[PDB]
Amino acid sequence: TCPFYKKIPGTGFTVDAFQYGVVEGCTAYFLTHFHSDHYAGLSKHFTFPVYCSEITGNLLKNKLHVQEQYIHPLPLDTECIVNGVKVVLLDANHCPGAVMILFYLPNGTVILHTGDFRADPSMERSLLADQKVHMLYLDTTYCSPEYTFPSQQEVIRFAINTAFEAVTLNPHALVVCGTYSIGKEKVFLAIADVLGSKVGMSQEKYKTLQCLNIPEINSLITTDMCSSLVHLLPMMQINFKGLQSHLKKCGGKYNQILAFRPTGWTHSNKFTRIADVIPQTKGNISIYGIPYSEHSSYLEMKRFVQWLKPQKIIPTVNVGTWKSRSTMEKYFREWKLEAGY
Ligand code: NI
Repeated sequence: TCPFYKKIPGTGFTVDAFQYGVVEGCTAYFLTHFHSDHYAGLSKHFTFPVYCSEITGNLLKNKLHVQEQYIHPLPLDTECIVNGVKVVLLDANHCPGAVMILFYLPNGTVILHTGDFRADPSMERSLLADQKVHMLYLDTTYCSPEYTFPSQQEVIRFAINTAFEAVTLNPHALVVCGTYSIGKEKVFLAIADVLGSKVGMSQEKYKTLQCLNIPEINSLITTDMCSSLVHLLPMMQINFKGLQSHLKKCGGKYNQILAFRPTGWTHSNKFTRIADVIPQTKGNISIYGIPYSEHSSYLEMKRFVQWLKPQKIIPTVNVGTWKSRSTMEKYFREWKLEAGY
């Protein structure tokens, strides 16, 4: 049945709760972002209202074929009213169209649901700053001190340098980038831009990317694989057989692949700096696994919470095991003690 941590008390609302059937008491279903663990169960036959960002609404229409009468898109950073309750959508710094949700309850309680997010000090200057938050529903994916990762900017620098050097040395090398959901677009767009190429991809993926309000996107992506020296592939194909196979399909246009798998974390981060990352290589194929995270590091998360000072924290990730839960509660307490709330 729907877990408690997907229900907003004192409203008829749920968040990211589409795989339980009709939830008893729910009048409006919010969707934070277009990732399959969160939308799971939405389809063209869904007949209740769905409240979301404009980009997420483009995706439900065009990718899931949800009928339009049921899609309720809202602007960001704007006070809106849903079934009598003031709400605000905030940029989550996750994937395109991902939002955090502010609920202002009739009784005076204020609730922030982060969805999936990568905390950043820029959030400390939105509409969050203007009033107190009583309850925080927190994206705790990496809520343990071992999880340190570099800035997104440092990771893209590494990728752009590496790609530029490989193709300048061998103009017949192809760059391949793995993907399996929206998000991490800067990886493949930043590399394409340094090489003066478009990114070539499947028709399906191309459609997806046209949903995202990306400025100048027609100048950046294509379905013609021949014209382009950065290709996007299903992540599942980012290995030596999958890449040799793809190289065979290019018909002697290329003689080397450099591939990037943008992974979340990899325990190589507990020993190795970004400058000190190395590929797995076999013959004329090299694969780099790069720690491009769209979730908070442990330190980023801690700073955000110590700044916000919520009265109660409700974890939404890693809640399935008693040892995980108990470990997160002990950190929350350390954070509160350290800061005096
Ligand atoms: Ni996500």
